[PDB]
Amino acid sequence: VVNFLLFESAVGFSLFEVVHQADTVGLELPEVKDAMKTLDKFGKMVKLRSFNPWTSAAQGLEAINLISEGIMPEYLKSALEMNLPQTSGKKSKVVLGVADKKLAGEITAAFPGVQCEAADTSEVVAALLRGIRTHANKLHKSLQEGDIGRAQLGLGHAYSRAKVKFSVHKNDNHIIQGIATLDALDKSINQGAMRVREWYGWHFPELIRIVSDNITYAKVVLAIGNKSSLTDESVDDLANVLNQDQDKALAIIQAAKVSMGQDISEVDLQMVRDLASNVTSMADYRRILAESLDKKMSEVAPNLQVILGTPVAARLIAHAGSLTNLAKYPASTLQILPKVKGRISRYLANKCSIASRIDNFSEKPTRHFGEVLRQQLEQRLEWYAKG
Amino acid sequence: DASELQPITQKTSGTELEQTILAIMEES
Amino acid sequence: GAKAGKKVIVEPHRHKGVFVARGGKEDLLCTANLVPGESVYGEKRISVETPTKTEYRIWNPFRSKLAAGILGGLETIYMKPGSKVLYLGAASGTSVSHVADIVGPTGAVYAVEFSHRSGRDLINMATRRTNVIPIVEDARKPMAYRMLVPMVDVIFADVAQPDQARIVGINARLFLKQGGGLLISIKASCIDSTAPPEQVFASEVQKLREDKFFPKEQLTLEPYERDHAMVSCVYLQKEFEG
Amino acid sequence: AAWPKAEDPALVQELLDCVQQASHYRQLKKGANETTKSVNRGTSELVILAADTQPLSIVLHIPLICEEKNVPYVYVPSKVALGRACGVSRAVIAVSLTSNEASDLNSKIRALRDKVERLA
Amino acid sequence: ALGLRTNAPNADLSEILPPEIEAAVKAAADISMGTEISTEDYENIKLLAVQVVERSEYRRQLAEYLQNRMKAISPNMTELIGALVGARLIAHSGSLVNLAKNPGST
Amino acid sequence: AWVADKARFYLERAAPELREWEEKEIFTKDEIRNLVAKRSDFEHLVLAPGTKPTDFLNYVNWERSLDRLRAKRCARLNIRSVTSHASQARTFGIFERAVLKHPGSIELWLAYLEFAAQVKATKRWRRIMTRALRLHPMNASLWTLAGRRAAQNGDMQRARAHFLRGCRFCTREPTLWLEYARCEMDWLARMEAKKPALSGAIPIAVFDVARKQPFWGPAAAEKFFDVFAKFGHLSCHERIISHVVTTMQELFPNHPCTWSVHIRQPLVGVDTPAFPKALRESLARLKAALQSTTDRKALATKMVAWMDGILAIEKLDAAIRTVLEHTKRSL
RNA sequence: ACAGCGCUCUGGGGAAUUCAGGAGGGGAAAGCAGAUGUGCCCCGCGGCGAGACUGGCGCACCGCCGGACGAGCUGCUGGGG
Repeated sequence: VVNFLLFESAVGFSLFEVVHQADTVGLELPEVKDAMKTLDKFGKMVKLRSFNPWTSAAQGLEAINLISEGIMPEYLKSALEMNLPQTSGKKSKVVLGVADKKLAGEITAAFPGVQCEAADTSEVVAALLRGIRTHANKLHKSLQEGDIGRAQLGLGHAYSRAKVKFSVHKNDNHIIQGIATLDALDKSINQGAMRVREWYGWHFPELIRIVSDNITYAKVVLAIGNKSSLTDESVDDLANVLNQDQDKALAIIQAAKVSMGQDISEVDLQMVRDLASNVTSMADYRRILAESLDKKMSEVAPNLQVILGTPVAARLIAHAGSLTNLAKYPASTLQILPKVKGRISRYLANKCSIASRIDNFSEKPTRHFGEVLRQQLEQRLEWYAKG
Repeated sequence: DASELQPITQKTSGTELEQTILAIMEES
Repeated sequence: GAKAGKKVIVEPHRHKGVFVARGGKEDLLCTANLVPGESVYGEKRISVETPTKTEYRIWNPFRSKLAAGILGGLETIYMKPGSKVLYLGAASGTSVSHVADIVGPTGAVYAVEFSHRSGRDLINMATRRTNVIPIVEDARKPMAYRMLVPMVDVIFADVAQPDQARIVGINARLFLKQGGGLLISIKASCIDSTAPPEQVFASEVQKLREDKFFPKEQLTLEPYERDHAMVSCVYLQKEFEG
Repeated sequence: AAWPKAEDPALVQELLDCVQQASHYRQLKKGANETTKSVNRGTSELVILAADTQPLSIVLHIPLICEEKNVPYVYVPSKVALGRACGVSRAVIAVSLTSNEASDLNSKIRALRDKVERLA
Repeated sequence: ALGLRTNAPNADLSEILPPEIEAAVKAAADISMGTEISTEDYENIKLLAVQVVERSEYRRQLAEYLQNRMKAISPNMTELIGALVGARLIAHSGSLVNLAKNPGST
Repeated sequence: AWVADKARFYLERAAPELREWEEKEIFTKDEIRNLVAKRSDFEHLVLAPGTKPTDFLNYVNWERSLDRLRAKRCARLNIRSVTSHASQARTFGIFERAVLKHPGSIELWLAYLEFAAQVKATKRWRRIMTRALRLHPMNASLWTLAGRRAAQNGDMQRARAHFLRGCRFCTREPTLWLEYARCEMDWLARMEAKKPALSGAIPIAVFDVARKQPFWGPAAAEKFFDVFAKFGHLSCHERIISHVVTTMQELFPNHPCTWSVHIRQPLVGVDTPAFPKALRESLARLKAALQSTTDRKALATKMVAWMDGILAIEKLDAAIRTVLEHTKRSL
């Protein structure tokens, strides 16, 4: 005969007081199973008595950790002390129903006057908690803040990530998405620089003729203003751009003096210089991405970084998808990702897969294994030079 | 009778606050 | 074979949620992708230009016993889109990704795995897909994730343990609705490595009927996996839903 | 990290004897990449990894696909003994011994994998 | 403006979008499920977001320039339909005179 | 939905009191038809599937208002036989199935507690309070209501037990801990007015455990000092205040809150020659705090709030008024 | 077209609309197993319960099993004021 029963849920645990308990002898009957199924014949069995939510997601994580380990938590002991009538089993006990037998034993050793019944051992409390877990979305809804799906989602992620220690050594998503950003804005930079190159050489073609390096082009067009305001070594700029006094500045000024491009309007020059500022901002952000990505590559997978080099190694990582896929791939599938070229290519694929599995299955990887492998590659390079 | 909340004793004291409150109420 | 770039058409299969993609010289099985453009384990995916965000993923039957069963011709699979599925033995989440895509955004898929590194892969898959929740715990002790798992409608079992029937027995006794569908994948070489396969399947079906299900179907998925069998049963009823 | 470590008393030696028998029967695959490819193709009946290899990440990546495809994998602590049992005259660290439809080696495999499934 | 989710409770966001939404985003920031990321990568995310906001402001002032320029060139078409679609027509025709050579159905 | 049947039971329960009101000359038959029709509509809405605590509350308000109007008409017609017994019984029935149908609505729980405390059911009130605390443990307002009404009754042990269970539960916000310290020092005050407690060490004990509770902060200690500084007319109040300020010095050496309590420390029992001397003392402490190394903006905002309180107090000197105006203006 | 076969026959189709039923899905606290106003004190019976006793057993010896008093608190729709 049951009196109260605990029920631990994701948002928190609640204890119900049973009224008009179920028959334990005819428990395998279609009528009592139908009554357990429907809701209008189970709310007569179960009446809600006490609820306790978690205070914070860290506290709920602590709840799952202690409960799955079997040890009751202190605030669960507090809530049971609040709800159960105070007694020791000298003359009158209280029957509780819980799911885990170890939790039953611990609650019994905490409160002497509470005899627990385990869902593992007693079919009546088994069927009772089964009905409650089935209709759990309706019984709590009068005080259920929100719904239960998102809480179960987040609580399961918190518990499993705490058991795995996942975010300490998962960073491959940052690596691959950085690579995709890098080559995306590299293409965008190339296209925008070509655009401003044509779009300003319409006004001044000798600058196109004499200055390559479209980033330096964007810099010098942000610098030059209009075709009519030229002096060679004005302030702080051309000597750190390029050679200053005797190589290019006089050439540019002379090309402007002989130049026959169209005059440009003020607002058109403003728009051109805004586009050039845009291009140089993306180029500066590119070099920032490259530096931070080299450092992150050295932190994540250093053996690949020293064998292949960061750009192509991260291309391989990006194409495989993650370090786990890269390591799970054998050598020849990694090859899919004369005769000397084929020989050194298969050899390099083998050493690449070795570096991948090392740098993935370490916790915090090291560098000297990749240094030893690169030394072996250089020695095979000398071996093929012997030919 | 779980009708109301009965006052605490040393048997049913959970936290350090309740322990010290009962210590002071004993030493008074 | 089914080379990348061939044009196929996509028709809906008889089951609710699986599509069959037929085209050219090979017909294959696919599920609607939940997150577009990002393959999980390097599978082939089909793009459809609707008159973008819709794409299908090709289900490898040799690698997933559920896809093997559906090509083998199961009568039903009990997992309509929106029905909660408890998956036991969710190693690295390939078939679990497929089941999550079948169930869709309104349901949920409770992937229970045990090995920690397969758990890491499963954590990655569950960060990507928002309707699968992962649980890294030993499936023999459901008192661990009894706080996480609510009353699901389908139980998939892909464990090969000698205690397979008892494992699914306690997990269904704790987390399965009245008349609850389940599928189990039985590997004879692991259940009884001495015995013949038909006798092994008969023994396991009898152990399930002792553990209070009712078996409705059993097929030997022979052209995809040797000495296997997929057994479909219902928990504590004769019809599936109600 | 190699928690299915095979213990000393004669289980390691039954493993090595079975590996040598399979090498003679040509039902055996040696090497890390060949074990990986046999496990991916699903022919692998059992797989043994050395535990004294230079850094353990290699014979750590094999158990990932092994657990994904549910094959019995064990660790034997001697790669030189593994090579001398395979009959290579070089040190192997990964051996996947496969399944046929007819032998007595299959019965020895069944007994051995029963023991290692009890081990796990 | 929002830093990390740990910096979300001390965040000031009412200048970009009024509340009844920018409190729901604080709720989602407290009970999200995403992994924790280092500030060494949040710097990269923040610089990229600065970059894309600069691109959007450049697009907006480019559209203002385009409206001014189409108003300067052909005020009749701008008073008719608008500088944007006028610019599309000038683009597809190649030149203003090449468009003026086209009949109405074209 | 057998709500016709359930409403039939409740109206057949309500019928004989209406027969009493008809055999007396208190309500006439047209009024009684209006009453039974309104009661039928109310009972059907209450037992309907889709219901709301606002609907239960409006039915409660109608039945209670009918009880009041019946009392007015009875006292006007000079009768004494008709009592309020059936009316209070049916009101209790409405509230009981109200909290059954919607247990999680603290609005309805508080209205039910208000009704019990109004019509004089103290034991019933303790039972209702116990059930509501079991359903809403994290409600600082409910815990304070229980503890304060128990201390108003005089059950110091019961008010204790309520507050101790409350601070065992509600650990996130310090409001309940402030309320327990407030009630404990009110008990010390009631004992001093009646004239261990000679020490008065229970608020110090509450402080010592509040230091390790996870709400423990500078502003939390500031609230503690505020509720300690109210009603300073006591015996060991200076001992308590000194222990608080020494603990805050030992923990937060340069926090602007600690400087604020060092500013307002010697102003415990001031209202009169004892007032301006402590005023000058705290003015010296304030100037030292304003010139010392501390977050001057936060400290001065605390100080101008404090001086807003001071200027809200009247009956002061014009000279000190002008110098407080100047010191507030220089911030 | 002949021949054959099947269904169906107030001939057969499409549509609007009225009525009589059936099956399936989703939703809903969807909750009348014994419906009695509140408070006090007294009687009866029952619980906690600090503390004080006492009998028997105890060949791994370390401990067990049992009677009967009880301050204080408290329950009762048991009946009476």
